[PDB]
Amino acid sequence: NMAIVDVKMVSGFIPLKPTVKMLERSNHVSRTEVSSNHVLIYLDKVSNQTLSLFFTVLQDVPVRDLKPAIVKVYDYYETDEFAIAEYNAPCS
Ligand SMILES: *[C@@H]1O[C@H](CO)[C@@H](O)[C@H](O)[C@H]1NC(C)=O
Repeated sequence: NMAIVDVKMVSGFIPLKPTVKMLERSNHVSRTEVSSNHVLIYLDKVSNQTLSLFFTVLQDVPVRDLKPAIVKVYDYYETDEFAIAEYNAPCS
């Protein structure tokens, strides 16, 4: 019935408050938070129709080459059934 989404960041960059704040105030979002660059968006309930999420991540450390970070999505009840999906940076 319920679910949670994790997002590990590449090298070292975080987002701003008017983009993190704007996520909790939308359909299916319980809490938006970041635990040591793991940008977790706490989803409310699971649904068949597609739901899109978005925000701006500001580049701090410009020492870059080619590393795509991970995305996780496991339900709040049974954490064994999830789906991985690595995303690459816009420059890499
Ligand atoms: C989701 O999909 C199933 C069929 O795949 C459907 O029976 C159901 O009504 C849909 N919605 C919910 C809330 O389960």
